[PDB]
Amino acid sequence: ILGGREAEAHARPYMASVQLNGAHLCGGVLVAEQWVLSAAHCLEDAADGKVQVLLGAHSLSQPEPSKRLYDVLRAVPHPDSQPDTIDHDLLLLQLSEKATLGPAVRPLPWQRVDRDVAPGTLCDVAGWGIVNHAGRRPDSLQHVLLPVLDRATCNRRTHHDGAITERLMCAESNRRDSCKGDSGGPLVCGGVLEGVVTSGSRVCGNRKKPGIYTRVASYAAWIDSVLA
Ligand SMILES: O=C(NCc1ccccc1)Nc1ccccc1C(=O)O
Repeated sequence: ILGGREAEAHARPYMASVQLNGAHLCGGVLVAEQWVLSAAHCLEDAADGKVQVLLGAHSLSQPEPSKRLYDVLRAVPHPDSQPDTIDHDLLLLQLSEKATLGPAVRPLPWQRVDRDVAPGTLCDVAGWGIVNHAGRRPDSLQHVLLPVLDRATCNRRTHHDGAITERLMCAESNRRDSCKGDSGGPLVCGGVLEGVVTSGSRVCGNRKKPGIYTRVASYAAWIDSVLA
């Protein structure tokens, strides 16, 4: 997260770190007792690798009573996802067992009504992704508030130009933005999950290249089907 601030410890009980061979890779969001939602491209790079999900965490490295590492029973990438498209970029991880719920570990309700978040709405994005332009990695969860940027605008030419479908939403990236390593994590507006940070490569913190977030309401049948 660029241009943000350290998050209040455990104030986002839904926040997950998706890890590969013991290291943070991508964010993710606890959406049911046994299921974490993240981005598919994060795990394109993976089959030779143990995937785990850290819940209840603020620090990546220090112990905390609430902090618990869960093995993964199943990774389920969206069926229409492909390398080199930003579209359908979601992944569901089934935890090995139901997460132990408490004040620090709780699922986030997510948007099921397929209507865009109004332009200018301030939404919150959190992650353990890079915090500057050098590539520095924080130990502790960071977060930033970003205004949603209308789709009509996001499709303009010196922007993202053509790609942004009805299943994607955009937010401003003017010095405050999500970046590499924040992919898969939550964009939350009025306390509901609205988007998941996309995992394509892109520059961070440049006003001319807005953040892209996959709209979870667009995918509500698929998410229901997987959990069922
Ligand atoms: O390499 C990644 N994380 C490494 C990291 C850890 C901590 C901070 C910063 C970076 N993640 C990805 C892997 C494949 C495709 C997309 C992404 C992605 O994050 O968009």
